Amino acid sequence: PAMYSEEARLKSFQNWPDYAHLTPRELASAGLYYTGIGDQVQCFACGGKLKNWEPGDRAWSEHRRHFPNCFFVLGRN
Amino acid sequence: GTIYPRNPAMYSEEARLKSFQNWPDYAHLTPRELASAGLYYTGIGDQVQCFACGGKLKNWEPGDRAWSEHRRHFPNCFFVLGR
Ligand SMILES: [Zn+2]
Ligand SMILES: [Zn+2]
Repeated sequence: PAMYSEEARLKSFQNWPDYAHLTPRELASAGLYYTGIGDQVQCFACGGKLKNWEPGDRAWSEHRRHFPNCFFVLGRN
Repeated sequence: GTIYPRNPAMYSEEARLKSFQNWPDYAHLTPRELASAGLYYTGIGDQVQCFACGGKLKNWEPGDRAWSEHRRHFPNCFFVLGR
C-alpha cells in the first residue's frame, strides 16, 4: 500500500541514476517506482518490471506495451 | 527493450513443446497446455519454468491448470500480463 501514492513513488527515486533516460516524475505518473538498482522500475498495480530505458522511450508507452492487462494501464486507456 | 525473457530460446512455443520429450508419465498436464502458458520442462521431476519471468512450478495436483498456477505464483510476469 505504500506505493499507491504518486508522491510515494516519487520518493523511491532517491538514488535514480543521472544517466537514466526518463525522470522520476514521468515514471511515477505512469505508476512506476524505483526498485533501487540500475534504471529498473516496477508498477504498483501489476508489479511489472521495466529497465534499460532508451532515449525517446515514454513511461506510459512501455508500460502499456509490455503489461497490457495491468489494471492501471487498462484504465488509462 | 524494456523487458527481457529469462530464456530467449524458449521464446518459441515450438521450442517449449520439444522440451517435453521426456516429461514423466505421472505428470498429468499436457505439454500442449504447459507450452502455451509459457512453460518448458527443466528436465527434473515435474518441474517447468517460464521462458519470460523465469518462475518455476512443480508438484502439480489434480485440477491444476497451467495458466492459473502461472498467474497465481508469478502475477507480474510479462507473458501472464500480455496474454
Ligand atoms: Zn502496471
Ligand atoms: Zn512467467
